[PDB]
Amino acid sequence: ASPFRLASAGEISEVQGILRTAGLLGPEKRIAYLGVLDPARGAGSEAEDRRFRVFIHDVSGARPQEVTVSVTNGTVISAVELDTAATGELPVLEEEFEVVEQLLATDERWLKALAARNLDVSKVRVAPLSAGVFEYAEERGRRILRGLAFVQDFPEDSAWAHPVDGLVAYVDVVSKEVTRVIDTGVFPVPAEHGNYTDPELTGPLRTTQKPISITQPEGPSFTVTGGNHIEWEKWSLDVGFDVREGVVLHNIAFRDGDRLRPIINRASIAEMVVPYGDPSPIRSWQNYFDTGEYLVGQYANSLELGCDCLGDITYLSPVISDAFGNPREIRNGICMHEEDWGILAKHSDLWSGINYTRRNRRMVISFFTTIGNYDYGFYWYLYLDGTIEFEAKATGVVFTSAFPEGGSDNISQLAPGLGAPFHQHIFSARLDMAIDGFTNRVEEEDVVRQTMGPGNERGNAFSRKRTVLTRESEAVREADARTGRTWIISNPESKNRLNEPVGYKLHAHNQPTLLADPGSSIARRAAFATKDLWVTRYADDERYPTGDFVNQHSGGAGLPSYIAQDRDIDGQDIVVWHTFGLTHFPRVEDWPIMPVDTVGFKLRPEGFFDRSPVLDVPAN
Amino acid sequence: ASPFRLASAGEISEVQGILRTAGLLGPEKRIAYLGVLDPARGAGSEAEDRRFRVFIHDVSGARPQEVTVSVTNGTVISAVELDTAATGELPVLEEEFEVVEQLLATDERWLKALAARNLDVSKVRVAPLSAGVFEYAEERGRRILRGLAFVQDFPEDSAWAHPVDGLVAYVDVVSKEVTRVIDTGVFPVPAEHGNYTDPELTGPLRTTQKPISITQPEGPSFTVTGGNHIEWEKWSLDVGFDVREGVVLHNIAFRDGDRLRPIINRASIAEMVVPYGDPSPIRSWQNYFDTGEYLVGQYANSLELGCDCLGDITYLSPVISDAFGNPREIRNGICMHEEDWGILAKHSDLWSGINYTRRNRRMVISFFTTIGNYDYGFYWYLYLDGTIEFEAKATGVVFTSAFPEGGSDNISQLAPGLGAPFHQHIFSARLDMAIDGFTNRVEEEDVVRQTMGPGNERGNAFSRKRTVLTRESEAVREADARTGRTWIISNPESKNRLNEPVGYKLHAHNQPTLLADPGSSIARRAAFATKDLWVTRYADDERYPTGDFVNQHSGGAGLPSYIAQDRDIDGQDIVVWHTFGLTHFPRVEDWPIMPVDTVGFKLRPEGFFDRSPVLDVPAN
Ligand SMILES: [Cu+2]
Ligand SMILES: [Cu+2]
Repeated sequence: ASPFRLASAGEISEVQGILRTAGLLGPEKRIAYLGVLDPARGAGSEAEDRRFRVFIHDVSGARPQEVTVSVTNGTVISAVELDTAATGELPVLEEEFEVVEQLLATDERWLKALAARNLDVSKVRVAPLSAGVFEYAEERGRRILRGLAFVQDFPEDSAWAHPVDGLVAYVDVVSKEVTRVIDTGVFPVPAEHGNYTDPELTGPLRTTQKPISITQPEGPSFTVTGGNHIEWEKWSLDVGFDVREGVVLHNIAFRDGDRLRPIINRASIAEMVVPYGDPSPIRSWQNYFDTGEYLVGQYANSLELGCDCLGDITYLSPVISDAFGNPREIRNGICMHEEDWGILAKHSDLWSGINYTRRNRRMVISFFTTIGNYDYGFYWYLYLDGTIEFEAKATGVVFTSAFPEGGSDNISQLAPGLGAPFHQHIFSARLDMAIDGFTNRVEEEDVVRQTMGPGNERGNAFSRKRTVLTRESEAVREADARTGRTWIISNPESKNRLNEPVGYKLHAHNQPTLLADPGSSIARRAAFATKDLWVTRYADDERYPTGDFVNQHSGGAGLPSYIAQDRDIDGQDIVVWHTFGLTHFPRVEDWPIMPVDTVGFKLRPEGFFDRSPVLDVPAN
Repeated sequence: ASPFRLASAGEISEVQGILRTAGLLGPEKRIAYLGVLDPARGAGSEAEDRRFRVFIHDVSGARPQEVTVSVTNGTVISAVELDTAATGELPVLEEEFEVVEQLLATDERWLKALAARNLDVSKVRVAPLSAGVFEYAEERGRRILRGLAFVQDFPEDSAWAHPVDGLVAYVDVVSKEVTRVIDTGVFPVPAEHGNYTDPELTGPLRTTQKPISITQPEGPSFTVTGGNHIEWEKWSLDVGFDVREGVVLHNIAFRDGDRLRPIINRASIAEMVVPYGDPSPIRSWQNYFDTGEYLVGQYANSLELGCDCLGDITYLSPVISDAFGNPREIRNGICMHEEDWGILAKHSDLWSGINYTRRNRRMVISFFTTIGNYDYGFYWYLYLDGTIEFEAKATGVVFTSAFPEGGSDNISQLAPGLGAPFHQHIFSARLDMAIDGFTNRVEEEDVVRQTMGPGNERGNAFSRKRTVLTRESEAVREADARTGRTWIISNPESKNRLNEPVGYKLHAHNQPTLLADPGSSIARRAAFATKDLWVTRYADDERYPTGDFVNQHSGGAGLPSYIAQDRDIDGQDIVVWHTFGLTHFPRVEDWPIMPVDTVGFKLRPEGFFDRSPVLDVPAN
């Protein structure tokens, strides 16, 4: 019944009928994206109208089309032919992951390049990599993919251990032809294998690890209704899933006494880019928008109990569309469970003689995706004390290259002759705020040091200052760890018992933002990544910080365009976009398969409640 | 057996006996500090020589003394009379905690101040607060404690809810004299109670929390030998305990193949200070060095199973000395256990068809202490991948004051008329490094952005630079989050298989450091807290960043003095001192009992291993 329920296989099937029927799904068509649109602002909109947005591709060459369909009425709301050169190409299709290798196979320039290196074409894997936008005017309006080669000695071999440097190719997936092949020279192909399941490399497996059993004899403390509505320790939300964004949280609210109080209307990772900092022409064009270009949701893994998610786990198997419009279920793609989180509050009082201790817990909603060599875990956490947190876990196999003789200032050595180009993993969390309602404002809070003198004779005083962001033109902020800079989202119309506007404080990890030169193509296409925080006025069509069609888009799209409307955000329906990421200088320890590293952010209540919201937790 | 074993009851009793025989522990004497000393560098000794250091206070007013005894040989190694006005007073005695209230109870000035506020003296508790060093000439050379009042309505009432602002008294705890009583005017004493166990405030307790059972069927994976020697998943270390520093980690090493490789010789929290930022004369002198002045270890709580420490826990019960030299055991004062830590590594490869997933775990060594209103948990973690991490958890009841009628720039309002002065909790981690041995050096590593142009035509390049700190004079460093600054400790004489010096990288949280004006008393007394990292050359007598005697001691000792020696630290036995802390602007959510907030740091291997050290970890 809920307008926020997950998409059912039946809804996907219907969309499919509409399209084909309207002559939109011919054998030359392929669904590049399909997802359900969220309900529109306003409760008066009684009786929901389930609508789905779709991006249609064409293997022949016909212009792609953005189509919106209504499943509640089985009709086509709109259908627009797209001029990709203007608004960007459609997301990469999984069925294209092989085309790059299959095309270069019959190309003489490539075969010549392989022959010179003595490499068997049957053993050469080619990664399907986003092209970006550079000095190649020919690529304008064309659907291109570049290819870097890796050698796979046998079917179970890890090709990443054998990168073929000094060589790169560009290909047109639609016209099925190789536009260019570049060979800057021969580099030795790293010989050592990186097969982490090979007893010769792993050595004798440990027998020292004793089991750790996590169980809930009485079942979980959270209830799941309507298929995806979660209720846990006063929290209330809907777990959604999009093929592009992945897990999306809707209507996060907290039951404070006798009232459900909203906090965040929608939270998601709206984009994630991996820019590389190797100036070599072979990879200098390398920037992967795992979310915008590849769609991380479609590659979500099926999580195995006891291996991926331990304890009492409640799963969700989201359904998505395949390239032809058929519904495909992602079995156990979302894990939901609660876990112990140490001490919550504790005090042994010297005067009252009372000794008090309480345990903390966190609700976990997660998924794990795979994009080529990378694997990312996306985790959302809800704590007893009202804290909301997001954590990304990066693992997988590092993208490799050859390690230059004489060293490198932009590549690190992992093994003999094997290198790993420096790069970053930058995320954008889109937080459609709703602190006690939609009337919100953001304030930048800095710690303020004070000078010794009148009114501060001992020079011990320190304070803080808050600056309201009133217009979008002044809502692009940078971090300042030195002054403990944070951002508070409050509701000027809703006050706590102390007559202070209720709010939530966003705590960033303050990691470095986009490092590329300001005039680079990536600085333009991933402008959101150059600043830590953006605040915009909510708009139904502003979904991603990079725009709807990221692939091969010239730039300036997304946030830079939105912010240009310079709209009022002081006590309005606003959205916070927080940029955060990891800057990776690969270590030897990252090879052959890297240990998880993490990054994220959290928001804690700031005068939201009238006192601690966990005084009613039992001693257990 | 091991020279790093915990002190035994017998050893403490022997120290007492030795001191008595030497005529240094008469009935007027009191032990303010007593701890075992670490063995001297190099096997300069044939057998073991357990030495203990003691600070002897004299209640009759005689000069205190610092003594070192060899319990092994039953001798006094050194004994020196202390001139406290010059080198500092001894740490506060637990037996002096009640003296402040008792003395003021019959003081005419104090009684008059209480009468003006219609407060019954029998219900007024007085907190025994360290005095620091300010403009009161008569305090120099005298053992002084300052007192702030809080009303307790009944035996089990939380006094912190009823602060008596506008009043402070100074007391000489030795001569039993009230030196000063300052009354700046009456303030309304907050009326609301802060009793978090009162049903009227907590409301009906939750019945929604289902149990989480954490057990280990075959017992833990770690072993304990020699009472405190731990061996877990290739890690090796000795867990010590000191009444001042609390838990101290000794000889942290990792078994890499057949060789036991040291990483850190000694790790501890060498100091922790709580500076307040309220310019009111009633609290502007407040700076609590919980470690240096109060000795946090002395107040470690006895941890209840399934409450403070969940799962299969192994406890250590350290023994310390009481005021008379008699051994006192802190039952179950240290918890040790291993806990699951999600995914360690994961990758689903598109070309090999191999799906790989491995889980992480961490060894936990912790204790929890209480000092007045505060309660802190100190946690050390050891991960499978080689990471070492420290985490401090701050909870308890916030220190209160009245909330001024017209608001305040240095105090937050928690309840009607109840305020909480701004303050910081700043820690100092002393890491006596030994990366693959004692020949170490520290480099400061910053990310380096590059300009678009020749050699970087696309402007995507980014690098990093490392600056070796060669002399102590150039080793006082500050954080730079924006540039991703970290510090690497390496061994220039020990290289990995790629011919690179092995090392570990310190990742700080980059929280604000000491905010006080540089000319303040606290800025000199806690000079260490003004900078994020300090590197010194090892010395037996350089143990605390604030020196041996912090109580009522001005500047003149500690890191600033040690650094003046400007010793060579480029490939020598060095010590890293990392400053990190929380800047607390109390929220309403922090009242009546505050939820845990955290801060810490970690060190990850950086080319220490020749490849991932967790390839030998089994499936489950
Ligand atoms: Cu990376
Ligand atoms: Cu605090």
